[PDB]
Amino acid sequence: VGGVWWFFTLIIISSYTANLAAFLTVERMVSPIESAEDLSKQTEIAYGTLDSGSTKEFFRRSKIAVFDKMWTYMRSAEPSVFVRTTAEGVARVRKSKGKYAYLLESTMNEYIEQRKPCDTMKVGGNLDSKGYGIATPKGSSLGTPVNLAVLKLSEQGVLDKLKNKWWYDKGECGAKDSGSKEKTSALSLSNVAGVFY
Amino acid sequence: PYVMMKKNHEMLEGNERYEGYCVDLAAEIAKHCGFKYKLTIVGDGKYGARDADTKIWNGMVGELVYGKADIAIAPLTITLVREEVIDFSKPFMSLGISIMIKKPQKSKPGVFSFLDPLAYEIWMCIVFAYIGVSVVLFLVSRFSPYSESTNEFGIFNSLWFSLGAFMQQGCDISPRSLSGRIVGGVWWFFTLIIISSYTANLAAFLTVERMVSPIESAEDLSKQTEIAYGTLDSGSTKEFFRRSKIAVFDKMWTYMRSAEPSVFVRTTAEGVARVRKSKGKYAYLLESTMNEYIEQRKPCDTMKVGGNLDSKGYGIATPKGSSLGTPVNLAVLKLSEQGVLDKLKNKWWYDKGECGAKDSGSKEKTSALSLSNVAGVFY
Amino acid sequence: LAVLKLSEQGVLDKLKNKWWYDKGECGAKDSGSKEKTSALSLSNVAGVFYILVGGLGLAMLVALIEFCYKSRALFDRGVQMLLTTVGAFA
Amino acid sequence: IMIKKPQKSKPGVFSFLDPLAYEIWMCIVFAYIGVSVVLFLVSRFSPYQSSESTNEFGIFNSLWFSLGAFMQQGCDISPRSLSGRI
Amino acid sequence: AFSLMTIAVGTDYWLYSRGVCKTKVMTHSGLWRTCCLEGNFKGLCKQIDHFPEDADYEADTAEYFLRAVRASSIFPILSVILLFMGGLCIAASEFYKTRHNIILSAGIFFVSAGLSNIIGIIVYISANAG
Amino acid sequence: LEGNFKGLCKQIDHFPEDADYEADTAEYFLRAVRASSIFPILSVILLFM
Ligand SMILES: NS(=O)(=O)c1cc2c(cc1Cl)N[C@H]([C@H]1C[C@H]3C=C[C@@H]1C3)NS2(=O)=O
Repeated sequence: VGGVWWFFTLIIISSYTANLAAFLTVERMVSPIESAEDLSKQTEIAYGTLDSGSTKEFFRRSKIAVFDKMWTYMRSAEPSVFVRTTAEGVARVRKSKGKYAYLLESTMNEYIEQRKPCDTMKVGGNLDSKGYGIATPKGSSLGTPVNLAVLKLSEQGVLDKLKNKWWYDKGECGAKDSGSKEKTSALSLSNVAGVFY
Repeated sequence: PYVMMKKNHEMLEGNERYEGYCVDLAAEIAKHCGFKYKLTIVGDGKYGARDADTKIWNGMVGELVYGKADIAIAPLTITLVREEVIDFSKPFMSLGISIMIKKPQKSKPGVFSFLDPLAYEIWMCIVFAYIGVSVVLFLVSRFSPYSESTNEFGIFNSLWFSLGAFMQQGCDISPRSLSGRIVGGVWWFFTLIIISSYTANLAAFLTVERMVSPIESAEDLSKQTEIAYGTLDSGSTKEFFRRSKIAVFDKMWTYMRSAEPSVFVRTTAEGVARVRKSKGKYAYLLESTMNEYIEQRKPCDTMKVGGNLDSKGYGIATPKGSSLGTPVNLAVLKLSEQGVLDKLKNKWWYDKGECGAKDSGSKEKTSALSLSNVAGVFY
Repeated sequence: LAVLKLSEQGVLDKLKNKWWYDKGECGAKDSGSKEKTSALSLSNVAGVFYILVGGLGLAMLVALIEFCYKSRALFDRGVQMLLTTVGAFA
Repeated sequence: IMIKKPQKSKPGVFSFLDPLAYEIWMCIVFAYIGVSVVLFLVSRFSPYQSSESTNEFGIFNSLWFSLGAFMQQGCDISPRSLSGRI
Repeated sequence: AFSLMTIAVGTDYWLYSRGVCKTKVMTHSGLWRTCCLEGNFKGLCKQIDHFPEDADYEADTAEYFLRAVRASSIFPILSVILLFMGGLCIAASEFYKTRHNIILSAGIFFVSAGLSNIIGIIVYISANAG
Repeated sequence: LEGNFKGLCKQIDHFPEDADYEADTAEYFLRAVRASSIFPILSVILLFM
């Protein structure tokens, strides 16, 4: 019995030693806590949408069962999810220490993330689909000539390159510049204070 | 999965015979517009195109050019030469060029995977040294008379002492003679190296399995060529990399030109199994919704990585100047604001699946050692 | 004048590195840049077994010469005191 | 210069001691000999007959205490005096 | 033990590995006569050799020691001899009955038969690096 | 310190009045023990008693 219990502790404590090296050597970014479906499954994390927006109008006119739960919970947060301005919706995520998310348009979701204070991320795909369109008057003789040039812009890859300049190179620090930064420290006193406790 | 044959192709006629993604849309577009519709596949088997040698049109666009068809509800990509002779609505789905590869070989380790960082042919010599040492530690401490009763090292004690040294807790009875401690020293330095190399090589497994990074982008695909990547031979994708301005795609089209084997395949379905016969050593590049079809189908093994490398669309086509142009375009947008198309989408990509979507997700829940990774020690 | 026009535009260099490196049918970074693990092989730690088996031959031979020593059978304060004089001066 | 592609290695018989340099191993032995002699010199002080034979650290035992501490398997003997335990 | 020792030396299926029968395939690997089975010529054999790739023998200062010990085996062979001599000392219990050294003399060979047998397993495997 | 307004002391609000912090139950328990330093106060009690 003492022989079998020894080889037990030879493996268990060494497996503790080897993996605790691996957490400190390769300290990756934490995996996405919230995906598209899973944030509905977090009530311990919050989520919100605009006060007066057609994106708010989407969830009230949705019959989709996961989206039904989203409209069901957004009535049940005190204070409300309904921030009247997007700059408050930008700032509410920042000061919440990660408990609050804000569901808004993917263009504004990108451009805030590519600015100072470098302090958010954009995870998951889009919930619905929409598009921005060049608006011409009905019967205006540019309108059928115009959208042929838009197809001409996209087929050369220009409309990529116009946006890829404007959101990347006119942006900054981002989240893509963070991955290579590996620094390991001495263990601080807070890290194994629980052993002392 | 757009329009396919129903197995009840004998008992029914035409509209009732063919089903799928576009057919549900076809009854729905004709519902919000109110026109009698009639389904007919073109027998030429051609996407709409034009040739320079004949100056003739063909296929679904061609019959719209040549007056035969009346509307085109089909997976028809919106390009410039098709805009030239017929129309489109707003595009009813968005898609792009994606990358297909089989899922990595994620299996659970065996119950004997705690024994893994030392090879199996070492553990026989570890036991044979343990048998080899403990008998010698018996002999040296007991073959000499000079009385012989004072020692405590029997054959069973010398195992129990040596088994204590290897497990590093150590037993009570220590060797006291001169040559009896020479054997006791070396087995201590034996188990100092072997156990510490076990602790280090176990750290070699858990770290490198955290170091390996899969493909999440074109840049992570560009920076490794030990896994090959190629495209279909004659399609939208192959010409797409030719005229590419961007330096990210520019290196790939040079690389896909500068590979000695055939990175070009003949068809889509052959490109599916060719990744399955490469086993994490080849990636295939095709349209994303077609790629999202395959990674929902048996054997649930392929997967789409990264995002859309471009953005194209499928659109309903009317003849240019026909009377259906605005009311179809009024109906396609009406389905999007109602959100019907999402139900029309998520139906046929999942009910034809049988595979579980979003099964992988993240790897944070397996950050520590699970039970089954070391459950064999409990066994 | 065209040669200068080529090398300024990197046309020579893209012609070169394609035709030397990319058309090369192996890689210095295709095969060297892979990371794989190995369990320890017996050839990796064969030395610790050699000292051990070598130790047990030395553990027995010391025991056997002491066996004929104590069967077939140093304390004098002066003459090793001379050996203390010899060694410490040495 | 065209040399052959380097054959990678075979790890040597004496390559278990490879992470620590040729300097540091003899400095361990020179620390091994140093600490083991000194505790013998300490334990053969403090008599208060068997007063100088009180504690059981012979010169061969003081090697065996300093060897067992290095291999992490502890032995039966343990210092009793204050300057012995330091 | 000595019977299975002499069987193990003069037998030829120490390993089943992928290797050639002959320079112009699954091997029936032996220590002296490394044979091959299930081939085109099923049943013919080959003697062991220490140099498949031809280079300097003395180069790594243990590569000289490792190669020569394996093919010219003595550690599985001194396993045989010392186990053979000790077994005759088992018969020597009756010749000079109660000498009170003889049974001690036999077991020294048997323990040394174990020490020779284990190192010969090691140099077998360590030379089979590939 | 190291400014010409040295010698001006302030009652520290350890958890501040207006800050970007929302403390967890492992830390709001901690920072209350940090702010109301009961354990140095318990040192004052247990030496004197
Ligand atoms: N989810 S999806 O890809 O089937 C999908 C795709 C698309 C939808 C709606 C859905 Cl549900 N509507 C948009 C429409 C909204 C406006 C912008 C483009 C058209 C007009 N087209 S789309 O971007 O091609």
